[PDB]
Amino acid sequence: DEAKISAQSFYQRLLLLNEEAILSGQDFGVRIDVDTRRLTFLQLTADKGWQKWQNDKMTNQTTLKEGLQLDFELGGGAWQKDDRLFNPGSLFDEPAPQLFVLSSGEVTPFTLSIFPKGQEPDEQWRVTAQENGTLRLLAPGESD
Repeated sequence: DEAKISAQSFYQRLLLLNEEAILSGQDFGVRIDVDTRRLTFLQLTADKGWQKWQNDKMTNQTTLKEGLQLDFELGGGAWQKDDRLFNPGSLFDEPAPQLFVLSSGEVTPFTLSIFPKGQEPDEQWRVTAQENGTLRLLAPGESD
C-alpha cells in the first residue's frame, strides 16, 4: 500500500520516460540504487553523457520511504541486492543507468520489486518491462 503507491509512482514515471523518448527522439534511462533505495531518471546528452533529466513534467530522483525496500532483476537474471542489512560504505551522505529507455520505444527487460523491510522481493508489488516490450504493474502474488 505504501508499496503499492511507490510501485504506481515508478510505473507512471517509466511510462512517461518511454513516451518522452518516443516524442523527442532522445534516449533516457533509469538508475536503480538498491542500497540507498533510490531511482534516478537520466537523459543521455552528447556533452555531459548521462545526466539527471531536468524537466517540467516529473522529479528526476525518488527515494523510498523508511520501511520499504527495493530490488531488481535484469531480464532472466538473479535479484541484484545482496543479503546485508546495510552496506557499511553506502551509509554516508552520473553513474550510468541499468535500464535504457530508447527513442525506438525499446526498454531494457527488467523487474523492479518494492516491498516492506523484512521480506524478500519475490512476487511483491512489481513493475516490469517484458521481453516483448510491454510495461506492466504487478500486484503481490500475481504471475508473470
